[PDB]
Amino acid sequence: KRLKVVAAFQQSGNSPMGMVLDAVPVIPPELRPMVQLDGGRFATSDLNDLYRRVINRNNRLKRLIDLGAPEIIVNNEKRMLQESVDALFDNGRRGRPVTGPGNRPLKSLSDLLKGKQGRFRQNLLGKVDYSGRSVIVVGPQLKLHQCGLPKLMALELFKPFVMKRLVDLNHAQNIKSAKRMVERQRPQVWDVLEEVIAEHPVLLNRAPTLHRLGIQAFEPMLVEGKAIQLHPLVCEAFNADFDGDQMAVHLPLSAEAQAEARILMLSSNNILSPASGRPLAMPRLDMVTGL
Amino acid sequence: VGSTDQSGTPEQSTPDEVNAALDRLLIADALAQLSAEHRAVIQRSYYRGWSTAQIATDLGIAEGTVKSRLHYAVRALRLTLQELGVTR
Amino acid sequence: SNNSVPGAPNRVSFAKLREPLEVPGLLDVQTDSFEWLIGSPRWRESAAERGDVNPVGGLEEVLYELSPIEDFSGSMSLSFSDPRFDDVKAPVDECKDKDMTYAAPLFVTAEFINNNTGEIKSQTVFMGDFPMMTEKGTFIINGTERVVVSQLVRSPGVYFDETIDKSTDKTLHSVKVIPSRGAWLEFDVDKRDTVGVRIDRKRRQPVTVLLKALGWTSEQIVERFGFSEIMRSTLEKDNTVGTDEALLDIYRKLRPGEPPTKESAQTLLENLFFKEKRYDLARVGRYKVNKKLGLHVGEPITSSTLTEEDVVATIEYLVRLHEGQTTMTVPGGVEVPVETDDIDHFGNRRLRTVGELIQNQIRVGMSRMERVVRERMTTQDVEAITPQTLINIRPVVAAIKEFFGTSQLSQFMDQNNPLSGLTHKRRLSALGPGGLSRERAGLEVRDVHPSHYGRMCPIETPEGPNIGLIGSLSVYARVNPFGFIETPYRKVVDGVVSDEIVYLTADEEDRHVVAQANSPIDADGRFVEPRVLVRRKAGEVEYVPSSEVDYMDVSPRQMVSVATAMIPFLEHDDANRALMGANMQRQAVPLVRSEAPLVGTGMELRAAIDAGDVVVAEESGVIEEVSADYITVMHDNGTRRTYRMRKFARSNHGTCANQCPIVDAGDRVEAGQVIADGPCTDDGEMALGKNLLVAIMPWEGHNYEDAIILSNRLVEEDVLTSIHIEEHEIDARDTKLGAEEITRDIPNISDEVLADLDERGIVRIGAEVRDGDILVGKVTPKGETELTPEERLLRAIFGEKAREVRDTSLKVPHGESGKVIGIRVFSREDEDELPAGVNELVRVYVAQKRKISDGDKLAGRHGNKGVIGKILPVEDMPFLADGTPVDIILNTHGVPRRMNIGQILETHLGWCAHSGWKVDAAKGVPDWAARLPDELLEAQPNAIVSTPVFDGAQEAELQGLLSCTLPNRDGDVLVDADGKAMLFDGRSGEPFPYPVTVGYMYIMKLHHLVDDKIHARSTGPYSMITQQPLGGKAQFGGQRFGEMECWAMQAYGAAYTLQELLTIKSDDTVGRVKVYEAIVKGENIPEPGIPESFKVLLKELQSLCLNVEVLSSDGAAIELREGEDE
Amino acid sequence: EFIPRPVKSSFREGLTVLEYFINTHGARKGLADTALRTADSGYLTRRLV
Amino acid sequence: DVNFFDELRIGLATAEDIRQWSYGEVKKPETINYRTLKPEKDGLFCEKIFGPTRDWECYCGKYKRVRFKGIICERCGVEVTRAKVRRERMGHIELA
Amino acid sequence: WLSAASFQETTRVLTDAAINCRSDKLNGLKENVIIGKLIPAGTGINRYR
DNA sequence: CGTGTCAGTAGCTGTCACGGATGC
DNA sequence: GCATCCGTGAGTCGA
Ligand SMILES: CO[C@H]1CCO[C@@]2(C)Oc3c(C)c(O)c4c(c3C2=O)C2=NC3(CCN(CCn5c([N+](=O)[O-])cnc5C)CC3)NC2=C(NC(=O)[C@H](C)CCC[C@H](C)[C@H](O)[C@@H](C)[C@@H](O)[C@@H](C)[C@H](OC(C)=O)[C@@H]1C)C4=O
Repeated sequence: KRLKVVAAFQQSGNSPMGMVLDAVPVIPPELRPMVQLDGGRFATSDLNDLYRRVINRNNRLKRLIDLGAPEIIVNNEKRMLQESVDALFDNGRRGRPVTGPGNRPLKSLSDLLKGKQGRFRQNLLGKVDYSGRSVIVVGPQLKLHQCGLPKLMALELFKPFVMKRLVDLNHAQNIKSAKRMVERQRPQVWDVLEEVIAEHPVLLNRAPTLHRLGIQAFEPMLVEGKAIQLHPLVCEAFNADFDGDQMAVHLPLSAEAQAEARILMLSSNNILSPASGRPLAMPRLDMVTGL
Repeated sequence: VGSTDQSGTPEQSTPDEVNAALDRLLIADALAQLSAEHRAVIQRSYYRGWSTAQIATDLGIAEGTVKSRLHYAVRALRLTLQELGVTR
Repeated sequence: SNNSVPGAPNRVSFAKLREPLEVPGLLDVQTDSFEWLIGSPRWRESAAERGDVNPVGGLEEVLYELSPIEDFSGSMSLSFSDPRFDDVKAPVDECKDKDMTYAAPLFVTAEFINNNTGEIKSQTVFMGDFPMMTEKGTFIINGTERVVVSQLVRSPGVYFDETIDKSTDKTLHSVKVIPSRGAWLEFDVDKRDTVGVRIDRKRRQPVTVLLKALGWTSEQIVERFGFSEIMRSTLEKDNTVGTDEALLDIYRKLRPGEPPTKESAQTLLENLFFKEKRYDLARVGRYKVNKKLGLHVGEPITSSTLTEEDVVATIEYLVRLHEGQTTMTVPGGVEVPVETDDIDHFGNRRLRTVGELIQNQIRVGMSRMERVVRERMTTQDVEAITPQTLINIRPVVAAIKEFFGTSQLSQFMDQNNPLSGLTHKRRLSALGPGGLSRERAGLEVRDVHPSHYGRMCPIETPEGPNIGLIGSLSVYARVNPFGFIETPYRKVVDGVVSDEIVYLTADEEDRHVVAQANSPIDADGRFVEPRVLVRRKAGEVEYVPSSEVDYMDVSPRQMVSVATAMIPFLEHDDANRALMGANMQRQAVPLVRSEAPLVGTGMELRAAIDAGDVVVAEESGVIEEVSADYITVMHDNGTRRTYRMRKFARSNHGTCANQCPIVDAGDRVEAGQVIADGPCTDDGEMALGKNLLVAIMPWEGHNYEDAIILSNRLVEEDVLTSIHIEEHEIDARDTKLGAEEITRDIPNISDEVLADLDERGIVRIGAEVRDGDILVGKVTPKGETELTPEERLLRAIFGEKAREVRDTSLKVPHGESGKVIGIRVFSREDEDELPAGVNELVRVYVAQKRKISDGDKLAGRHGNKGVIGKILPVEDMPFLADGTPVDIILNTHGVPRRMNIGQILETHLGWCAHSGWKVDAAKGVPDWAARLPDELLEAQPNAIVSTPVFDGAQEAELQGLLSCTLPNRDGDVLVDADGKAMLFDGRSGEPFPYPVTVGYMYIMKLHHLVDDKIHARSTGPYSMITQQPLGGKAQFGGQRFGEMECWAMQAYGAAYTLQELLTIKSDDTVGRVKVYEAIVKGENIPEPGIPESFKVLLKELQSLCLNVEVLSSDGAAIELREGEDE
Repeated sequence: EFIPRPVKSSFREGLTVLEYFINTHGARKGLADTALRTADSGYLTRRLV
Repeated sequence: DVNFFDELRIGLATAEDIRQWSYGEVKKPETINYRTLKPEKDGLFCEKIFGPTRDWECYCGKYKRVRFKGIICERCGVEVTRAKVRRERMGHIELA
Repeated sequence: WLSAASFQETTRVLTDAAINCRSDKLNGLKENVIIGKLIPAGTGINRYR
């Protein structure tokens, strides 16, 4: 294992001296912002406190070096500078963490990347516009490829498309007044919206997304009310009962995305379970009793 | 008092550029229908923020020439925008 | 009859067992604690008849523990006494309106005793504004009603644990001495047959080190612990020997870095465990120690401290427990068994209520002030000192504010419906300071314990991450001054039930055997069967002779909570759906009009009254004047009392708290009678829902798996219509370029949008406002140097000068719409105290009348929940023979799985309540109605009945009642003796081939409405740091495409959709704008760019001293529109 | 382990007080361990992913 | 800025690399001024180091217009670009 | 190393990545997800793209 | 600015399985 | 050479 460590520095050409720092970098301020509170006071990031303690102890060390203070003070100050840089990079790694007001451990730079709340899992592996969510409702009259969405949801989801069509059919003079029309819900948009969502598939999702059938594509149908109408046969794939659970709607924009929804993710093209090959969209509850 | 990492503090947000993008599109459309001179003057007074004498020095024209070109190009853009129904 | 004590409607009960003890005050947990804390006359008289001699309240106790304050010499002294309160600063509603705290000023009498001068100056010193508890058991902090919730903590005392070692697989034993305050001390026996002790988390020393530091010779140690070889090995393997040696060892391991003096350690080893300053076992802790060890069990509780004898006896207990011993008597002490403790048993699990929780914070503040006192004594002169100069009340008031501010038990009582608030005030949580962390709570702390019987409800508890950590107090349960929960029992003398009732604790209950409540009992009191179902210690249920029963339960519902006791036929529902029903009763929304349920339990009346959301008459009298605004009562003596009605008040969680008078002019009303009822109340009973005509059948798949079909009648007749009120707030501040002003003049806005505003820029009362409408017109001055080039050109091409202000008006959020009912304005100009930097503040209240809609969540009392899948026209509904259509259609498939047959039974009985019945009186009383009371043999239509929990109607009597249901107005019986009826398909007309169960069920409207849960977003705000869309509906954010959803996309192979989701639709700064432009232009979607979050990741890795670089295919590093200088 | 005394009554008949009390133990622990089991299931799932 | 680049390289950051990134040293521990909201010079938010708070606005207030694009102000030392640079310009602390 | 640092033990992976001076060939599902490229699977492979 | 008799955390263990570097 | 102890992990989405 020692060779595993040493041969890296040998071959790579970088000196191990980098493990000892003479200067420490400071992250740009917008990544550690200080906001003003509605009570007149201020609230800053913990990284600012860590950098501030580092700066304070380093300047005090400079004072002690200039004054020729006894070696005990200078050494006991260098130790504190070491601990301050250690807290700035990974607070709590050695000993007890630097507590802020209320015995709360301050977040370090490395804490910006750790775990479920870190940068990777929270802002890179998962992030979206043109999306909504609402309670789901069974819709027996719907076809398997169809889903029912509220008009007020589709208006906001298809807002720019509806603005474009409002300015095309001369319902609005310019795109600006078209936006104002969509925001005020002028009675024309409801006749225009129907033309827009025509054969434009949408994506329905219900968490937890256990398998790939947890997200499926549907043809949207404008329905009154404020609930999403779901087909009774896809309830098995979503594991979705109707006791107050909501679903999310995502609108593919590009031609490639609409094609992937129309061909790869359409509910009618995914009747069988990819895990076992046996059907899922089949009579299950009331339907099997009726048959 | 407060720490952003600590819970209970609202995160900062920035509005969307929808209104700005729409205004920019309409201004570009209205700009296309201008003469090369008027367009090259308004793009040097408002997009580059130069002074009157600076534009007069760059384009090799008089001071009052830049003043008059700006004065007319503003009204021509207003004409186009009011013809397209842009709110005052 | 049921509950014939206040003057309630006559609800007839199916009761076979009499109620020996009536329900106590459901609000006593919050009330008595605070009364003891502030020493109210009620608490003092209660303790006086309790047998107490010279009782002391919480504040007096703190002042006595604190006094006196002396320096090192003793020349100066400070003492406190006589705590008293002046009248309250402001009334309750004024505090709610002006966002202040309900409090009363606290006065004490402090005096300075000078020993070196022989003269004392005594005076009255104001301590602080002490927050006061309302009559409803709530506090008001900054205009919000909050509930201090009782906390389940580990009781102080000595506890023993039998653990199993990991590597050697031998049985180890450990001890913990948990004080009420101070340092901790834990002895243990490791796997090497040696005894050690950890002192305040510090290093584990040999136990003989501690024994030697206290002054015990090495010979007396062998004398005391000689019967065990492990202690011999301990003293042999010891490192250091000597009284002045192990003491310095403890000093250097406890307070490192300091010079170790023999006396410097002699001081702290006495202060940390034997002086009342830094160590204290409470009376309950001292009593628990005296019982667990069996010493001083007869001495009056006077020692408030740990002693050396207790330490020695603890080590003895441990060393005997390790080697299989089961009995021990301390030298000079009573005999006690040697065993391990449960720490989950309610005799070792203590409950501390509001008074103690406030008293601890007061104690901390008083200590912080005591330090200031000792510092101010040695600084000022010893002749101009007064009690006013030594006292700095800043930390004390700061501590109580921190408690009611950044505390844990201070939570704002759920105000959905009165039952939610009552349940809130009766919550018992294990989380918080001194309890446990959520990450530190295994599956053993959460599950039901046999000692919870009649104390904590085993049903009412959340099903989320806080399951088991949060319970509800049982109905008849109460808390003793020690902190344990007592429950009442009927004392059985010699196999004879007596009306003498005594409250027992957990361990006191374990020392006897109790009979179940539903035991067959003779009219004299003797048990019918010799062997009866009886509960015994360690949760054993078995038959036992009648001469063995010591006590018995008071009521069958003794073990359930208030909300749980409100579920009819609870004994026919499984614990899962019963939990859900009890938890959803607290989510009921107060409707416009309220209907009491036909099938009840009797608990609704007392729940509604004890909740405090009704208006009960304090004194008997006649009604002098009744109005929608107030009710005046003319008493018999001659005085008048007027109760003001709370009309259309925003009830916290947005519900409508509206009270309505019941009595009329000139009505004789007795004391304690309900003269007006509020939300979810009907004639004084909890009305959490409506009685709906239900049919149990599948209907064309619209009720498919838990969906619900409703009759449009419920929309036409406002049966499930509810009022909701939202609060909107905005303020005008002082900015850097001027001051924000609230004005009707808003730049570039027509006179049509501003038409609903008054001359101030505020929306007028009564105006209907949709989403996007202006509520408060506020403009903020923006600098010229902050203008976009396009914006400056656009300002130039419109000639509009002097518009240096931008629009920042208060608009209606998306999904909101209603009538403006109230405006409140606070102006710094008009003496109103606003936060520094604020010139004006406006609050607008908007009320919406929400009818029942598709997707709103309904539910019953048996955990049967579901959303509204369809609202058919009244003619589409399956209607009965006489043409009356049903109101609600419930799918049959979702009934026999959940094991909630109660809803079926409630249905049957429900119909019997709607129609009425008449039992055949000729030829005697039938054999099924022999147990029914004579008041049940005849019933008029729309009669109210009671089915008490674990008592009430039996299936035999229900089957009998279904056979004699009263006919309708035409003389025809619509339902059969089976309970089913013939229905007609309202869509085709053909009658349904088979009879269908038809009845009346109580359905509640839960606070999960689609009007709030619907959300959608094209674009909007983005988080400043990560440049990703915001979260939550209130911030107009988007949905999170998580990690699992990305896995789904990748499994489909939808590469382009995934890339589109994670780039142009999220955090691509330039891609999103160009996508919007391409959509409005009709062009195609452009190519995605690089996410800004990845740039941030690289810039953070750089800050962690990591040189990250992106290389091209050739190998040259490429930058991201940035450089680097030195 | 199973209690040496069973619940003889049926939910149609109506459980006694003690029968219901002893049933709630298994009910609550069955609901409690489900969260932790789903947690470990999802963790194993993401490892396999 | 196309989205096709092969390798992403990571390595140890030399102190000389830390100086090569940094647009200046953070000397003073102060943050901003609590009245004018202007960040103090050489502090953790120094505009001379990290960038201007507002677009084309320097600290001393001499250059507030867009026509002076790219001018290093002589009295406060602040460049005049957009505030976007405050999301990418690194600082550094030189240790004694 | 980019696909590993986003899985488990972020610091333990980043330290060894900086010491060994590893270069990541951005050719993988997780990496392309992070950087915003088309995943080399399904409709993202060069055969169909 | 000068500083000068005792002058001394709160909180807390009510998580655990598992592997391997760390240490007597 | 091995028992000790340190550090790692522990469902997802909500208003
Ligand atoms: C100061 O009061 C806080 C506790 C302090 O802290 C802790 C550690 O001690 C607690 C004590 C002593 C409690 O009795 C509860 C908890 C906590 C804590 O947790 C609690 N904790 C949670 C469970 C986990 N969270 C969810 C995680 N989450 C987050 N997130 O950031 O994680 C953001 N959004 C979400 C959903 C929600 C609260 N439920 C919780 C409860 N509710 C239930 O079990 C019931 C089945 C139903 C709910 C009733 C009703 C809803 C509440 O009465 C409302 C009206 C408020 O009273 C409540 C909101 C209060 O809020 C305030 C400021 O008053 C907090 C209880 C507790 O009774």
